[PDB]
Amino acid sequence: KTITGVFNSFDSLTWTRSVEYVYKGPETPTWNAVLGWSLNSTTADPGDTFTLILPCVFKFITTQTSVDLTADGVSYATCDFNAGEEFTTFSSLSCTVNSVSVSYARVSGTVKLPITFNVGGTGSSVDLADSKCFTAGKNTVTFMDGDTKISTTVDFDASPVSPSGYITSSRIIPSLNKLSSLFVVPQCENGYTSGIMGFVASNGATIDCSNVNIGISKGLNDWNFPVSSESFSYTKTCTSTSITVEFQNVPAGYRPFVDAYISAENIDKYTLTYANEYTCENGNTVVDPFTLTWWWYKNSEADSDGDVIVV
Repeated sequence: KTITGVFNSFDSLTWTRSVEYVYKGPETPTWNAVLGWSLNSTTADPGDTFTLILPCVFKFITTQTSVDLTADGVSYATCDFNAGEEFTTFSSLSCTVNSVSVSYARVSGTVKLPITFNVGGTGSSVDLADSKCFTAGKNTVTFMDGDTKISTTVDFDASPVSPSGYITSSRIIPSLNKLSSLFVVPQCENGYTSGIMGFVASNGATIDCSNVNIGISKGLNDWNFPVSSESFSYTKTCTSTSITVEFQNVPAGYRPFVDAYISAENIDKYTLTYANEYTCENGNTVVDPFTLTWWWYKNSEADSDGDVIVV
């Protein structure tokens, strides 16, 4: 049978600082969610199943496939991780009650889930939906076990990057062994005449042309991600080494952007070179190419200018 109500509290949600990760953004590893759970042998049998839904969670920051609900050395249930990634706007746990050698009546404990949230990152439908999950500052984070909600408050820092410049972001998609990578053109408040946007991959990275998004977004959210993806006039060329989009007239209030999946499999880091040209309406063409090295993990540690770490 299916049981509900096993996870019965959301005790704390805290960010663990690494050497390479500096601000407490929603997508920055690692947020740890500590939940309270309990089981009662009169209402749950070994092999009964239960699920926990984690809206707006992109993935679990672990290599393990499962985590156990344990107390005082004993494993009372095992929960498989099912990350949302670019498949769903939520993640979940699928859990089963375990058989045990010593019988128990009622037991309870806590479990810690290492996660990052999805507040956007590409023009995909999942990312555009989750770009509206949270705002900078105080938010309530809720998970659901059957029909019951368990909640805590959190404070998320907004991006320290100014929204009006170019934006770049790279995020690992662990189940695909790929990353997504995003580039948003600098802001032309009164619209664009034309521009060229995109990136060429080098130093171990290739672009997956089957998984690209090109759009204009009506502004960006608090972490500078696209919040919509409307139609516009452009032409594009995508190869395994380069994606380039040349666009014409974009209206005031919109920001053109391009993202694609990147494979960068046996390396600590890869390089993207961004063309970055744009012409604002009644302005002159700006040509401002730049290069970034994206590190899978770092490793340097926490360096600066041109060196950025993936989330």
